[PDB]
Amino acid sequence: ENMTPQDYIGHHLNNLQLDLRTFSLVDPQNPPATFWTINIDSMFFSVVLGLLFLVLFRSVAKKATSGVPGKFQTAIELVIGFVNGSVKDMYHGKSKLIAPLALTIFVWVFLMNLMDLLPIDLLPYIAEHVLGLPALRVVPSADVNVTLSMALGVFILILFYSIKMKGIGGFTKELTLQPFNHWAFIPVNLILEGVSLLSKPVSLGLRLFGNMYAGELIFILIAGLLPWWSQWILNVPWAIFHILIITLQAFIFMVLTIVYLSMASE
Amino acid sequence: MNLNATILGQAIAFVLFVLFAMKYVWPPLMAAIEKRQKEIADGLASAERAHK
Amino acid sequence: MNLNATILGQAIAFVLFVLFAMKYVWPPLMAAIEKRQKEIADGLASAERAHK
Amino acid sequence: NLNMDLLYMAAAVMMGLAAIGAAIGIGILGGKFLEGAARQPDLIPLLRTQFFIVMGLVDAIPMIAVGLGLYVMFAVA
Amino acid sequence: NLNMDLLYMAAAVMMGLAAIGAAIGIGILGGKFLEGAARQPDLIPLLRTQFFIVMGLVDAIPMIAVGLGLYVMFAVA
Amino acid sequence: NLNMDLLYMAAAVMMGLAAIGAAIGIGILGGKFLEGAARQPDLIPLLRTQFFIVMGLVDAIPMIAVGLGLYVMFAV
Amino acid sequence: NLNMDLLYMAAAVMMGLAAIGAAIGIGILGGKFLEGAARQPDLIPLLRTQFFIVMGLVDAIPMIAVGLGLYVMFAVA
Amino acid sequence: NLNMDLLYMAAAVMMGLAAIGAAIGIGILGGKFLEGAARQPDLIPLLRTQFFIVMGLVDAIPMIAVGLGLYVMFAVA
Amino acid sequence: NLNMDLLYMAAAVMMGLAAIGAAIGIGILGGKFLEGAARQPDLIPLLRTQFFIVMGLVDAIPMIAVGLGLYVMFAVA
Amino acid sequence: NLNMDLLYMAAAVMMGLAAIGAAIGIGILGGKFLEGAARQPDLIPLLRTQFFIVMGLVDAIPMIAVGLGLYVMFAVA
Amino acid sequence: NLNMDLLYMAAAVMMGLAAIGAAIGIGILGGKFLEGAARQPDLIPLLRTQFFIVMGLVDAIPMIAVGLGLYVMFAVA
Amino acid sequence: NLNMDLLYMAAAVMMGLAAIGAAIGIGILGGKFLEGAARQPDLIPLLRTQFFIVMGLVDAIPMIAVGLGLYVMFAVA
Amino acid sequence: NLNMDLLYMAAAVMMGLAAIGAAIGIGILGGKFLEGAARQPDLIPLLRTQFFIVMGLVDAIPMIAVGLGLYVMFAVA
Amino acid sequence: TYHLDVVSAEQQMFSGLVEKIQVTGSEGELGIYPGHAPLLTAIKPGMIRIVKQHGHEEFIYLSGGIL
Repeated sequence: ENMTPQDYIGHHLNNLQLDLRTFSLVDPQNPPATFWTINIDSMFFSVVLGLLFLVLFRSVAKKATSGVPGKFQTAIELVIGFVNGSVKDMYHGKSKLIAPLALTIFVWVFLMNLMDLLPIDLLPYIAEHVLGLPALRVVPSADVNVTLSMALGVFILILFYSIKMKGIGGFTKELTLQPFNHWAFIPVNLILEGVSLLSKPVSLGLRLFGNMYAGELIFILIAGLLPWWSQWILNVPWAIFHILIITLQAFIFMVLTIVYLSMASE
Repeated sequence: MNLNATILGQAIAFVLFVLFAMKYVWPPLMAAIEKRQKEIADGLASAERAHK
Repeated sequence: MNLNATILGQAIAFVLFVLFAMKYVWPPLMAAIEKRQKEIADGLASAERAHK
Repeated sequence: NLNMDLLYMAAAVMMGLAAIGAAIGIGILGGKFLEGAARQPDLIPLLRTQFFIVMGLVDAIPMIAVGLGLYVMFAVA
Repeated sequence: NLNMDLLYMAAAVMMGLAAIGAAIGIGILGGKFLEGAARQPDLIPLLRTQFFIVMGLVDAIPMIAVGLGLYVMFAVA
Repeated sequence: NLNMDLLYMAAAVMMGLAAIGAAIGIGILGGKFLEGAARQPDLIPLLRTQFFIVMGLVDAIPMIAVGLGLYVMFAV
Repeated sequence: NLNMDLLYMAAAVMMGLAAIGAAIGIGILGGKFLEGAARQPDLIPLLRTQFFIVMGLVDAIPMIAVGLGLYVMFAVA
Repeated sequence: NLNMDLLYMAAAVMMGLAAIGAAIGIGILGGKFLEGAARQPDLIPLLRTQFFIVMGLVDAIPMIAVGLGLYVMFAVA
Repeated sequence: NLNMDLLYMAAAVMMGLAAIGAAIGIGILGGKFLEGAARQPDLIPLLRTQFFIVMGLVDAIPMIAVGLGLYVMFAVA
Repeated sequence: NLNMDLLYMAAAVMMGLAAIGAAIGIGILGGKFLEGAARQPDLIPLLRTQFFIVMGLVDAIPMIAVGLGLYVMFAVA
Repeated sequence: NLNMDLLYMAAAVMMGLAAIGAAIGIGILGGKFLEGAARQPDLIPLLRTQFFIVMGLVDAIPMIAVGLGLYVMFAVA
Repeated sequence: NLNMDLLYMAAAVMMGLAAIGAAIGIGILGGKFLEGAARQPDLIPLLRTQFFIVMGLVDAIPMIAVGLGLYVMFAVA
Repeated sequence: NLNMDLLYMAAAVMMGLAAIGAAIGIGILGGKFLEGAARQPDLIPLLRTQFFIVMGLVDAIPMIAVGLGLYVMFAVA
Repeated sequence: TYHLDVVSAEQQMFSGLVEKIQVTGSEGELGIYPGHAPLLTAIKPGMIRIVKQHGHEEFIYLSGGIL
């Protein structure tokens, strides 16, 4: 196989797309034009990891013993208390939705970032031959659609709450009389707050996305360029350091989401 | 990369995962906590009233 | 390049990773686990004294 | 052709400027956070909460710019 | 034609400068917010109110810049 | 023509340098405002008055520059 | 036609550096004004005079480059 | 080849800005961490903990930078 | 033509850098002057005198460049 | 011709930026370090112990760009 | 020869950097000078002397750049 | 020929960048040293020892950048 | 055409950047020196000895780059 | 208003509620309005101005001390 490193590093960027127009697999060499071409490879790991979350949670939640918690249960309600403490700190209101949303965000995104840690040609070398696939990029978060999917799934909630908890009234007030506070300056206030609000979610989506796209990118480069016998003396620092990146960048997702919503209402 | 209908396909699984965790995991695992805190309080109220 | 060589080179890195993690990243988190376990046990023992 | 000569400069400028801004701002903030902590431990957690509040506003425009850099480098270039 | 490659770089430069300015101009303000907090946490809510009230002003020109950058890079292309 | 697309470059430079100036100026001024308010939390409104004064002054040249930038973007 | 656009670029250098130098220069000065106000509010109207008096010197050179910038922009076509 | 010559500068701008940012940010942050440790040297380990917790946020856009720089300089080139 | 045009760019560069230099220097010096004033209000006249005596220097080289700007714009045009 | 020289320009920028970054970062960290000694001089060895760890972290991304500059100069010629 | 008005650019750059450097350096020095004076308002002569003593060295190098810029403008171009 | 008249620009930019880096870096460092001396002059020679320990480290990159800047101006041309 | 104008510009870059470095570095160092002196009117001579010692380590890369700019002009141009 | 206490080692020089005061600090002159955030400083010898509630201003002389 004439795999030149310039082209090997190229193929990994490809996606297992489905040409829902033809209910077909979009081949890497020619990319069909349309908005109707699901990236199946990440999307599927989405549900897979949400399942490994929910089953290990329900398999205690529905089975919870308040005695000396099992050495296993301990970690689960540990994270539970961590999350609830953070939420109670940065949110004060009555809405039930905030805390479970934050928990799901936090752990789900942690896992989605985690799956980068396995050697990146492992599943792509297996799935090619055991299944007959052209490509498989493992990290669900390294595609924008899912990250912006969640950013907009929280923008939905932002709008819901910003209209509910302060009606049209305070919503329109802040959208008209801020920052400059004078009525002649309402033309100034409008656009500014417009894209101010519209940037906050997008910056969330891209903060999650870019970090992981360029996480994967470093692994592709090392895995392709350097000779077998030394890819470790770099992949080691990079991987153990990226541990911290995945942790922080998920925790930050949770914090900023909670802060956006709590700020909107209160 | 290129925006895709995936943006909408994933919004489904997201919003629904939130509910199938909220309605059946969160209040339960907070119940297992609060129901123990209610007990941790009683021993202390005991000790103090018993000193009194 | 031969892909076989890149796969073996990756496996080297991944074992070198795990063998570090298992003496630098697992012990502390299970020590947090154990701390909270012990600190629940102590608040149980407290109530068992209080019911004297 | 001539497009691919420019496109990557038109990306790299964006991303290098975003890097300068993000790193400098986050350091200026984190320094005031740290030396505040070293005064009053057991104020650490509250200050860290507020630091994570404020960091989220720093990384907004730099991250928009990084997203567009990746757009240009792969949706175009 | 070579319109679009230069148009790309113009948005990249304007928005990179926007990103640097906004990142640093908010980092400074947040650093002072944190060092004001650490000396007396009990004023955290008032000072956070003031912090947002002010920072919404710093993010005036960089938002204009990002708007024009996206317009040029997509609407004018 | 080459005559049209360079002017977008000039406007971009005006916008970027005005953004830098305005953002850094208001950042510094706001930081000192915040600490001054943390010092005398009962004088907030008076300090905000005197803050808006110099905030107006500092955006003079940046608003002139944004004006000319939008000019070059649409007035030609 | 060929001659004109390059001079408009020269106006961007004039007024872009004047905005930066003018905004950040006074911004520093505006910082020490407010800080002084916080330590002695009963001098706030006195110092207000001293702020302007020195501010006149701050934007001296920026004002030159402003006046010329619109000259090179408009008058010289 | 023309692509390679133009690219071997596009990557240089990226990685130079990345280096400047990721050096100056960490310098500020480490300086504050050092003064903290000096004030109360029994606290060194906790301070190092929070230090790393912030260093990661600083070196994120700078690391995103390096990756694309190298990609350009050796994958497209 | 170009001998006429480009010298205006070459003047504009001088004028912009002189703007930044003079504005920043006078801003910092005026900041320390104001800070001294707020803390020693009875000495305001003495510090005012010293502020002029020293400002006279910072403003020298920038005003070399400022006049050379008009020279190259007009004395050669 | 252009083929062979532009890499020298690229190396010049790539390593000059890195030199600026490393110099400024290490200078700031060392300044705070020295002010650590000047206050609790018996603590010199402990501050020294911490300084070198932090100083290496400052020089982590500055030195990879320098190495790639060396590669570009001598690998690509 | 279309090169006459390009040496003018080299003088413009060299002397703009001269202005920047001299203005900012001596501005910082004068700031610290005034800050010392505010403490020891009787010792203004000693500090006001030492200020010249060191200012004479601060601007030494930019003065040369101004001289050489004039050389290029007049004695060459 | 351009290929070797322009190298002097590369060497120029490379060590010109290294000029400000090395100078500012040590100016930052010497300052903290001087104020440490002025508070506890009892410590001076021991402070001066610590100063040197890293004084060279700040000049890690600027020197090699200085060399590679010369090598070209004197061995490539 | 690509000889003289292309040399003077490189000399200008070199000496301008050395000007910035020397000016700002010695500015910072002299500011700290004046601060210490105003604090300690007794230590003027010891402090100024220390100042000159360290200034020798600030100035001696600008000396290099400025002399080299002269060599560019007087030994190439 | 806030409650001001001027006390020496020997006797109590002033008490009662005040609207503001201006003191000469070691670092520089000062001025304390109600709610002023915690502060600690020396003061130089010289006058101190008080405005007793309802604007009745009076000057006291202090030989030094700590604020």
